Amino acid sequence: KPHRYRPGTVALREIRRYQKSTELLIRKLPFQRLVREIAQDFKTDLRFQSSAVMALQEACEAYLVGLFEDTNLCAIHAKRVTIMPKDIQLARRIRGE
Amino acid sequence: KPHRYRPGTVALREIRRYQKSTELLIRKLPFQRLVREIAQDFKTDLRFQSSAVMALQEACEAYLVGLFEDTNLCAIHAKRVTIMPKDIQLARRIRGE
Amino acid sequence: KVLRDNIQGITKPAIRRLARRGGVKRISGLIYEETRGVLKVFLENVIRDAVTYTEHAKRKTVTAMDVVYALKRQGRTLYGFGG
Amino acid sequence: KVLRDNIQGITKPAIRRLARRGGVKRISGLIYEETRGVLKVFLENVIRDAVTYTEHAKRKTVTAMDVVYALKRQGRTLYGFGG
Amino acid sequence: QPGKYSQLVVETIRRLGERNGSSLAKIYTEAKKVPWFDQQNGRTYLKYSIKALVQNDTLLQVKGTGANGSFKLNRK
Amino acid sequence: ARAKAKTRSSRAGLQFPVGRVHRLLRKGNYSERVGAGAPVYLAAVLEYLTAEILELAGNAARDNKKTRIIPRHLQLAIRNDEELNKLLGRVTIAQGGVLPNIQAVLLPK
Amino acid sequence: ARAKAKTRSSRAGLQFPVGRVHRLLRKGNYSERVGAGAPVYLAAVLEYLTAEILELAGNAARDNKKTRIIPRHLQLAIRNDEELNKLLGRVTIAQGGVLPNIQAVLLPK
Amino acid sequence: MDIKMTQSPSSMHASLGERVTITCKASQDIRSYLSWYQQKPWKSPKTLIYYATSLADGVPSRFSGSGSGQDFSLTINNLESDDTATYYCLQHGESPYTFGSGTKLEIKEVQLQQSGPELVEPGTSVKMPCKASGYTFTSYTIQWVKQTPRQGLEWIGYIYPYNAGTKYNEKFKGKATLTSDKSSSTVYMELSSLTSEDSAVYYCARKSSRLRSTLDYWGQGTSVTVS
Amino acid sequence: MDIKMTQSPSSMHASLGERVTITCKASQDIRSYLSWYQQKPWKSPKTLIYYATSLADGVPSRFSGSGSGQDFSLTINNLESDDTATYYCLQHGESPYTFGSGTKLEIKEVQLQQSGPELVEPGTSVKMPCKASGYTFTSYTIQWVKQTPRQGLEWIGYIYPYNAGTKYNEKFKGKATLTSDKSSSTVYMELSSLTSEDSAVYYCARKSSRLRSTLDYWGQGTSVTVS
Amino acid sequence: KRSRKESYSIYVYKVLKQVHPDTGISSKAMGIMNSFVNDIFERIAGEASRLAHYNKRSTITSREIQTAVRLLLPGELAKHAVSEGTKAVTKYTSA
Amino acid sequence: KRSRKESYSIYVYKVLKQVHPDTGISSKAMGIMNSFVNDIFERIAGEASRLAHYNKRSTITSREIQTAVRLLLPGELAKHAVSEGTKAVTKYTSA
DNA sequence: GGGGTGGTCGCTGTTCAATACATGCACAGGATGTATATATCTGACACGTGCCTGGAGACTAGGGAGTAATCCCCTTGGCGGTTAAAACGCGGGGGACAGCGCGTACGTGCGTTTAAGCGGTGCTAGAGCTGTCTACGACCAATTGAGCGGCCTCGGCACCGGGATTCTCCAGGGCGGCCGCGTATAGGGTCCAGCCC
DNA sequence: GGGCTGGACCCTATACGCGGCCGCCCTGGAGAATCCCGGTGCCGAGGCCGCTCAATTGGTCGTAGACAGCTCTAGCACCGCTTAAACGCACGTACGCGCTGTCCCCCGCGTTTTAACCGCCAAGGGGATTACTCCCTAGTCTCCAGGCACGTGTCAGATATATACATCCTGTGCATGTATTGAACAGCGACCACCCC
Repeated sequence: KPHRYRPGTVALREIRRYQKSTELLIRKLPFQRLVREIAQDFKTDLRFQSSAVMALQEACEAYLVGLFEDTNLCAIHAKRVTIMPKDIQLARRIRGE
Repeated sequence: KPHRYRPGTVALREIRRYQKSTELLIRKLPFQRLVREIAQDFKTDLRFQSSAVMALQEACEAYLVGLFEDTNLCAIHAKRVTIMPKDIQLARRIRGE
Repeated sequence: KVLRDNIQGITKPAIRRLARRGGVKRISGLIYEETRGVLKVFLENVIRDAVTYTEHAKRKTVTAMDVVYALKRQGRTLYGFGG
Repeated sequence: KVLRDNIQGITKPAIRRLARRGGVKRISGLIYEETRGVLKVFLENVIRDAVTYTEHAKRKTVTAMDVVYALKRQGRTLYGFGG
Repeated sequence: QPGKYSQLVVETIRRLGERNGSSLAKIYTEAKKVPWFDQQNGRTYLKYSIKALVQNDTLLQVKGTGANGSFKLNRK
Repeated sequence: ARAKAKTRSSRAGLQFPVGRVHRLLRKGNYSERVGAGAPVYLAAVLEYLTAEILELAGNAARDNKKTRIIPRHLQLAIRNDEELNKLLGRVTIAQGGVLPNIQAVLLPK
Repeated sequence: ARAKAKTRSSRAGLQFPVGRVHRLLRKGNYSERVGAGAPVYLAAVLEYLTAEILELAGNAARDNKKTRIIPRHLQLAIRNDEELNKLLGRVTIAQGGVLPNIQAVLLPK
Repeated sequence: MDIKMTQSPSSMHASLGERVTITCKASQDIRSYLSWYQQKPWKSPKTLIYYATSLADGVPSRFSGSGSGQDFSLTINNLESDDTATYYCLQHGESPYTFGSGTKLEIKEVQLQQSGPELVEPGTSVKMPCKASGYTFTSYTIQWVKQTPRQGLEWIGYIYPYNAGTKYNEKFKGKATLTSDKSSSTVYMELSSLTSEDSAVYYCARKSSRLRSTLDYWGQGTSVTVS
Repeated sequence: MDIKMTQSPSSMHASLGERVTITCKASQDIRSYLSWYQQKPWKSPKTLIYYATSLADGVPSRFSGSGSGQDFSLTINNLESDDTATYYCLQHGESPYTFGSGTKLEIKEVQLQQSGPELVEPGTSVKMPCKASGYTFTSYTIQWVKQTPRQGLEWIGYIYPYNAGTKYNEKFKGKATLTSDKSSSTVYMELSSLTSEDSAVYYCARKSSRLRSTLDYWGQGTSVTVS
Repeated sequence: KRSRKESYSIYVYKVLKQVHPDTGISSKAMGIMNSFVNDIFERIAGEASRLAHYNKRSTITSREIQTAVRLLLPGELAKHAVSEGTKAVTKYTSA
Repeated sequence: KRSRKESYSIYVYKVLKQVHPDTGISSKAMGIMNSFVNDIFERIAGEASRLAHYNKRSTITSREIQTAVRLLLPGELAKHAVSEGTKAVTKYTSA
């Protein structure tokens, strides 16, 4: 019979995996394309340095990780374990955004 | 038997009253004594300007109001209406304090 | 002379009024001590900087300008007191 | 030439990975679109300032120094790319 | 054909009264003083008894379902 | 003959003191040099922002049937605006109070 | 004849460049004048802070059995310290990762 | 008490390339808070001049506004065939915003998605949605404007999605009531007790909370017809 | 591989007013992370010098230290009556902090509240409380130190209340266990399987996470006795 | 004896008499407006100084101040401040 | 050749060779340490400049730097930085 | 030697112990993941070399800051009343919270698709650097008028008294669903007449 | 010739609707709060006058940046190949949300206490100003060595492989409860041994 980990076990293994690692979690080429798609609104035909796209990726990933930490805290405050858009909205509202 | 408002009616009247008013909510003389006691730890025999103590009271009251707003939002997030020390701790820890 | 217990001067009704202005309908009984602790922490943080500015100016009187500078240094910019 | 719908490039598993690093055990299905919106807002705020710096320098290339300056201006100081 | 906890709950309902039925919570509280009552899973046996006696229609559910709500004896 | 003095504020059409702004820019240790148009441009920006806040506060005072702008009116004007509230989000206004705001779930019924 | 030059870093017993710090203060538009001891004090403070962070990061690398300090070790050193974390609360470390932490409620029964 | 705007020239005829000047008179001082709009028939109005002198985004310098106080003017220097349209002044200095009677001229990415035409019977209600896209929804008020072919343009009222604040024209209290949905970037106007008088095209119009800002982007307009 | 710390003069006699030098030799290079302590009999040790040269807060300039690398020294110039006590060096350059043997010298607001004496039978467990007050609890590690008349002072381990981090002396792993309570600002030390060897005074001591910082304030010392 | 203490009170009041001729202003509102003017001045001046330092420029120009304004003022505040400043600078240059 | 861009890398590496004789540092951590030094220099210098401006003093001295250190650095990090600065200034003065 | 009754055997109703069902806990073992040890290698890092520019040495100018002295103002300390607010107490209701039930939304795994990553090539826009020159900002001296301090008055607003409107709470009445008691019904017990043994 | 059976009259157990009762909902009225309106007075804003200092004007000069031109870097575009990850889908389970019930603990109002606030007065410390001076830093010129660009090699970590341990998941067995059924046992109908007349 096929082996199956019960729900949440692979989730905890994955949390431990990614909290130990340091590499970028967002696909690099898609994030670059997203940056260019946004930037074309402000100024056309913008060139981007490789290190500039990388710095944007580092900053966005750190911001999202911090936001999810606060979202998890809000969800646990609501005695839940599932983070929800209302949790994210609460975190953003409290941070002052 | 005398007239009596059901719980929360007078609380809502106070909420509206104190959101209309701008006067100071903490008594000036004991807040002044608190400021002097706290400052006594950093330098003995300090003088304070009246305007310095007023500015401290303004800042403290506004900070406490801003913190209670986030505390109330966390309580509402928990489906509650009573604000609790866990709510204050959540708001503070999300704000980064 | 020596001040010893003035944090209790932030009375329960005063904390209740601050909560009412903050929009709080119902208040747990431990909120009072938690808020007193938070207020003590904030006051220590601000007054330490104010006293530092006063010491730098070699003054003895903590001024509203010193308080405003401390608040601004903490990101609590306060308008109305000579800033 | 043009780019139109690249916010879908922040895939559901990528958002899951970001949440996992953030310590999230279980994720609602609407987190993906909520986080895509939040990320787009943040990127717009950062890139607007970085492009403003680039325009001021009369450069046509957006540089990592401009990105670092925008981030620092937004209170999100980034170490590793300055200089 | 009774059982220890079955008879326990059927007599606790009489002893407690509660015209609008006795809930599982208050039956548990009033039964916990019983000498033989098992602390670890006595509540589990009380829930078993409640469900089985509802299956036997000797108990009546006033509102709710399962072990929720309040229970009163079906008259005869 | 020496021409009669004509303030740079009047030359720019501004109310705010372009000369004072230039003095502050020179004395503030902001740069080695200060271009002639920089204090004019900055005085115009400060005049614009001051006029906007004062006009919103005057509207709020008129709605409250008060003749004189008060810190309550300033706070109302600033917080009732998304852009001004983003500009001065970190700012505390003395005696400004707070906006009337009660969460819907607290209201009865 | 000029005496044999002695670097101000050597005079102050510091490894950070006192002369470079002084030149950055003077060219940085901070004040009209810069005291002679100000660059020495600032270089000393910067050297102390750098030594503190580098030593904590080297300890973290040693526990991780790494002989070279990496951004992961810098992040660990900064975040495992309350004073350094409060100094660098708003700061992001590239390739630093995050502290391993799982909320107690998420752990299995 | 509402400020009457008096566009003196009701209509003009002109050839290509020659200058055309349209003027407005106010009943009270509005302190330059006046805008000019161009409306080609069956199209939504586009702003040309705001703050009585400044050019709108992307409008050519051919349009030149002037004046202050109570006397205002609009100038078109180099006419083109496309310039055949109706021009309305709009004061927004005082609470009831007022459009001019309109001047007809004959020559010989912010999006507001607004619903299509809605047929309705008298006495019932109709709810018209506004779907705002391409910008920060909460930062701008949504202005609702009613256009009859007999009374010209009328400003109904606005909602500020930032704090859900509303302000209504006294002619439209009760008749109109505005609601907002931040989660869908949608603003709803409902009309109560529809009457044959209410047969008109309704335009949503974005306007920044800035006082000098004008109604810059317009929805395509929802035609409401009462039987 | 423990850094054995050798105070050369175990005991000495001195009159009032003359200079006294106490010498420390470290087994390995500790890079100037050495501190000196003064322990009057039956009272907690007070810190005197840290970073091998710096006077602790409130200590008169009479005490002075020198040396670096492996050789260290303590110097007392103006001997007064209250200088009679036992002096202990403490290296904290490497993970096991090591005290010296202790030179007995005889001649002719932060508060850590620690529980009173304990009488315990062998094999039982004990939980000494540490109550910290007068400072920010999380910013400073709490260091636990065991003092016996036969082995002298011994560092057991520390708790970092900021992140509940721990480090223990290898001699005490399993034996000792540390926990903290942010709410009550209290730190607890569990001792499992008490033995006759555990009849000792245990001191809680505050130490900032700064590497050059040393044990600055000490508890009164819970005298634990095993029957 | 006393000394001069400059403030923006008179200029705030003269702008008030343009935006609302009949409306007055209390002294505390004058103090708050003074603090606001000073705060925004220091923000724009500091941002312009940082821009000049980033570009290695030694002078602060109207282009420096314009970029600082666009960085600091959000939304349409930036657009209208830029328009007002540009109009003032153009008039000053012409006169 | 490329223009000589100053950096703190060699000074940070000398500090590393003192605090950990055998440990090295990657180039990315080197860049992070350079950014850290630049950031802390900017903070302390800005705070000292603001102190001098508040006191109407033209010059920045070791006293302004000391006050800026006490204001910015927390806890005993501040007191250790102050002790280090005082030691360095005394040694420099003794020449 | 027949009529008749209790004893005892067979058939059956009652209950009672074994059967079966369902749920909860401990453990062996199997599948999987994770750290640990060993060997290869590669490219990043540590160190050496040239040089060049920026920091050190030596000296002067001058002005900013330190120090002494004086004023006066504004902070502290005290005292006497006066309520307004705080402290405390009690009744109660309503909200926190624990528990259970249910359904569905999210977690895990497998097979398929896709497009990211990597390498390699080619090109050109533009970042960076140098050289020229002019406009512009700093600096100085004389001038003077704008803006600050002091004086004053007078009107906007804060407060007080009084109705008037609004909003809250609840007590009483209208209305409907749940429960107690009486009824048409038929099942069965019993009375009257014909019939079979 | 008389009891059995059939049919019919009467005693009685029963399913069901109407009246009584408990709860839900509606509405008018008491009363408490807040708002609109008028009157009073007071002190703070707004205006006027004197003055002083810094903002303006006119002119000089030096240097920073605007602009032009060149170079050579790296950013962009494209193509091919591999494979890792993303996606679609099935399945199931555990978690979120709703409902009910308990009870505790916070709200509302009344009563007593106390200390905050305000008015008035006095001392006196210290912040601000002014004059004098001196020494500390800016500025200049010379020059030389530290630090940056570049080159080079080697070893520390990245990767691949194998292994040994740890963790999790689950099927099995055991212990607890529950409801369930064939049979062990006793009560009564009926056959037979035996008493009485």
